[PDB]
Amino acid sequence: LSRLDKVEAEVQIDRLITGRLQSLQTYVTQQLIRAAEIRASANLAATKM
Amino acid sequence: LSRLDKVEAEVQIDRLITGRLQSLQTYVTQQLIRAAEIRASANLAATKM
Amino acid sequence: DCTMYICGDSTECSNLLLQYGSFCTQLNRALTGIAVEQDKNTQEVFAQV
Amino acid sequence: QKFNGLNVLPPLLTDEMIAQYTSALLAGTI
Amino acid sequence: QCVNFTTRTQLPPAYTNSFTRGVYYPDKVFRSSVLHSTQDLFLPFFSNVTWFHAIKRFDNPVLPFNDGVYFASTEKSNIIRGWIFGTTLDSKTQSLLIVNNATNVVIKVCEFQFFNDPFLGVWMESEFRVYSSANNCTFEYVSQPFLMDLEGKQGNFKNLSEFVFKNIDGYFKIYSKHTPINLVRGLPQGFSALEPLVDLPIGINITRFQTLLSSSGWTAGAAAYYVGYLQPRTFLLKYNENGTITDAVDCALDPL
Amino acid sequence: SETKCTLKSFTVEKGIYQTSNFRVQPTESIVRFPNITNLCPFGEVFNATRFASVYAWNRKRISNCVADYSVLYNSASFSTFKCYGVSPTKLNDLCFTNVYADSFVIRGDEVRQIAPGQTGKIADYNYKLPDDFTGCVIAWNSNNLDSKVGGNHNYLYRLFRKSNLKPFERDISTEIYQAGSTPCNGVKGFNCYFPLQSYGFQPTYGVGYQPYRVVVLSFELLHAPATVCGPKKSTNLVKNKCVNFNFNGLTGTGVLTESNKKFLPFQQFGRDIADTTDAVRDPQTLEILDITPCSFGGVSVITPGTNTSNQVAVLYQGVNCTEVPVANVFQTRAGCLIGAEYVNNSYECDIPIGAGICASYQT
Amino acid sequence: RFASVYAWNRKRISNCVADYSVLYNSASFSTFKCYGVSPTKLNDLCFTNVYADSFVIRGDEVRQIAPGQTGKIADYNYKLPDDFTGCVIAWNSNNLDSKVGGNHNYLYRLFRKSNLKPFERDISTEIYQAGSTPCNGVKGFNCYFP
Amino acid sequence: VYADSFVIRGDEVRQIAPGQTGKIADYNYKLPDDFTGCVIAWNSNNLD
Repeated sequence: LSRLDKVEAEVQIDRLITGRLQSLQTYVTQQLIRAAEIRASANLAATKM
Repeated sequence: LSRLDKVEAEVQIDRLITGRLQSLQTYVTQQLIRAAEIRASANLAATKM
Repeated sequence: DCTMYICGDSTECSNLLLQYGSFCTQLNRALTGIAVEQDKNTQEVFAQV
Repeated sequence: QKFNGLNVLPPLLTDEMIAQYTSALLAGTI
Repeated sequence: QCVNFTTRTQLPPAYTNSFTRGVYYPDKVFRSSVLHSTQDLFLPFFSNVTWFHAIKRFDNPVLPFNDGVYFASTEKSNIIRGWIFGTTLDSKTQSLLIVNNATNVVIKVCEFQFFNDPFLGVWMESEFRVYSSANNCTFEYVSQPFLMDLEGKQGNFKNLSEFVFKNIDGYFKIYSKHTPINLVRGLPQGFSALEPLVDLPIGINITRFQTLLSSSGWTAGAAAYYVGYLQPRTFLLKYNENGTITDAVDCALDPL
Repeated sequence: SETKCTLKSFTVEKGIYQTSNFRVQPTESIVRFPNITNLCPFGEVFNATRFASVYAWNRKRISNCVADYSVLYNSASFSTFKCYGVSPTKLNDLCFTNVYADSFVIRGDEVRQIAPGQTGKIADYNYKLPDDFTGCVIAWNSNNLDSKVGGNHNYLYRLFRKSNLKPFERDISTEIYQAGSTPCNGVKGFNCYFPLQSYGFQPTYGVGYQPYRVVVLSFELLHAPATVCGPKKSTNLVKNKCVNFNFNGLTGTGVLTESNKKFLPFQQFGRDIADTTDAVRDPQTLEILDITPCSFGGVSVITPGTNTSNQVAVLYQGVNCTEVPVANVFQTRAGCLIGAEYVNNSYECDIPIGAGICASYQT
Repeated sequence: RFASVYAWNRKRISNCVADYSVLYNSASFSTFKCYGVSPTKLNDLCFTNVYADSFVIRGDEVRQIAPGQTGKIADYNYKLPDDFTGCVIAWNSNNLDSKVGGNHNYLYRLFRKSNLKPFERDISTEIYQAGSTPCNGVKGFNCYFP
Repeated sequence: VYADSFVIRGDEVRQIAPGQTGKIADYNYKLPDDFTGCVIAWNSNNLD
């Protein structure tokens, strides 16, 4: 922000926004996948008990 | 389309298409995740019957 | 957190993030579903009696 | 707790609380 | 004013394996007990280093300089004095001049009309037979003056000085490290890191370098120095709890 | 209202809702820079006993120093300060590679010809400027010392010259110029003009005829790393309050606290496993400091059914309430809860909170 | 006559039919560049309001007229908004705006306190304090006419 | 390979670019949007 003027600063920071959404949507996707495996064993544990 | 010519609007349109697919990509994946949990409950009722 | 991760303590960066719409709200809802579901697992196994 | 917004929440059941269920389950079956 | 030291016999150079030398601090940062991967210019482990001996003997040849040169010298009485860096060394282009004496460190950047054999005739300085012309000078560096042991101590080498030269984007970087050793001629079996010495914004290019050691004939002490070349490799530096690099690993050495 | 707007409905159901994440604004901005010592001696440049003349203006190189232009600007000894390439106020901000100073003494009548894109005797014979002159010009009068009652004839200027020379070109040829068609041989003759004529400065001369010492500080752009530029301002140090700290050109926010870590003599930064800054060294007093971006959280509104009641509670997830009034009290493992009373009876859970605490609507 | 850069005239255009075709095809305009709308589609749209800004400048400072750029002209006398929508028209007018004796009727603001807001008009001529010493009255050292 | 030859006033060289405008670019000589190649112009007042 402090090295480039506002005419094209939004061009450079756009890649950061595009990259960081990609880096954040990926993280949640595995958490949805991984939680499914835990629930598979949690239901089995509830049956064992 | 009504404001700019063909070359300039091509860049503007391509910006939407990248976002639009990501909107559907997020939607379709969540349906796959949720349908797997419904499938697990569907087979739990078939066993009960 | 919504904007601290991507555009922390920056007023300029939060402006372009807001243009992406409901990505902020949808992502926060996704994490809450996982967090709440974990307490269901612990209650289901140990609270038989 | 972390730097960039990341936070971890404590469980509703404390680690001592779940130890009471395990003793109750084992006391009933004995 | 110079006299040619042609009184030398040509001998082939011997090769030695650099066991664990060539590791330094890539940047000024403190990391406590972590393992950081860094890709930069480094001296490969178990590399073929050139052995040069000075006695009877006066070896001051010109060597290529590319992607930096690692210099080490097992020295007693401090025969080695300095170095010069440049691409022409004939007063056509500015040439880097590094000399260390008993007095002080001197650094000059001028079109020096260098002779065949730049040296200092010596114990006290008597002949500054290194250069002739200083006409177009851009930068001069002088540190604080001190005194150095000029006495001709004998015996096995007691001090080992390791120096690394490297040029990045015009900036000249030099690293220094000294470690006492007790061996015959080879590098000791051990590990040590090279702390940075000073950075210089010379802004000039360098392609080759030269070392520095009645008018005919002389006897000098037996001093051996090693010269090696650097190429871009990736290392895994292992920082300690105190901020000192304790170990390093060369990724391209072996499959393990 | 926050919950009623976030849910986008006029009915609010029993439970705990997440909204309005919390932060803390900093107070002020702090800057730390070293003791700035390497300033080049402009005093001997300005107060030199004798300046060079306009025919053979001296060229001196200024390198690796701090060119403090504030003392130059605020001084009233100068007569004029016309500076064309860059703004005079920002001289000390942008850092430059090299500066070449030309010092000469001329009359006040030809001060106009110093400016770029100008025509005149000294603008066409000896001192030439490019169309994109970026250098910075300084001029002042020193009549009392420069002028001699008998006339200081040491100074000279180019009278007749063969051609208009290119910018930054100095000539030493003092040969007899041949203005006429016939060649000139010897020391004198027909159409034989000496290229240099002498200045005579007297106190009786008015403005324009008086000797004016003019110095120009030209510079070159970005063909070598920058080393010559003005001082970097430093301010007082503060601790225990999160601020916009700026050490050696890095910006950030957080509370500066004393750190017991021990660096190396040359080490500057401190970093953790996650590759982020957590320590810093004061560029004036060598000491180890620890940084911590001022804290932050969110807001969890606990409310019963809207028809049953409208009173709400606020819990800041994992936030200590020793700094709560930025936005009944109770501190728990999940944070500090306000708005609800703590009791000693034990009932069944109705609205989970965390770490075994369960809120409800009861007498 | 067109006034100076600091006296640039704003004219409201409303309730009329604008045939941009004759302007579009006329070679009397040296430079024709549009930003918000492609130049051929101005005749196919309806606008709520039209603003015309006319002035006179050098022939080598039209670069700073582009929105968001930096410089003395873009900082001290005329600053366009970041999201400017319009067109820039330039043409040489030496024969009607240049005189042998010097057309000194054209003045431009050399120094100001700080940067200007978008679409700023100012007829202030008060003397600025360049130096650290206070400046009063009407004249003094380093106190130049703005 | 193709070569097109013609003469234009020096003040109107910029009109030849593809996607550019002007009366010549409208009804005398124009280029497609995806034109590939180069445009060259030089002074010839000494002869023309």
